[PDB]
Amino acid sequence: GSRVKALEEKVKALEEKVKALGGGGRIEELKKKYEELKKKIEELGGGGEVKKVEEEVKKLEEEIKKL
Repeated sequence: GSRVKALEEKVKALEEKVKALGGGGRIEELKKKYEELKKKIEELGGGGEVKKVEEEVKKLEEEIKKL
């Protein structure tokens, strides 16, 4: 998993930015969704699904901008 594992590394790095953006009912809920993201990459065995994971996380940060 030289490509899948790396994917997991980028997702967590973003996680730190979420907790640093604020701290409340909106901020706390946003990060919870992020946890789900980490679990999926772990399940990723090897294929063209890694691309789908990168797109989903992109949405999470987008919400951060709205707030």
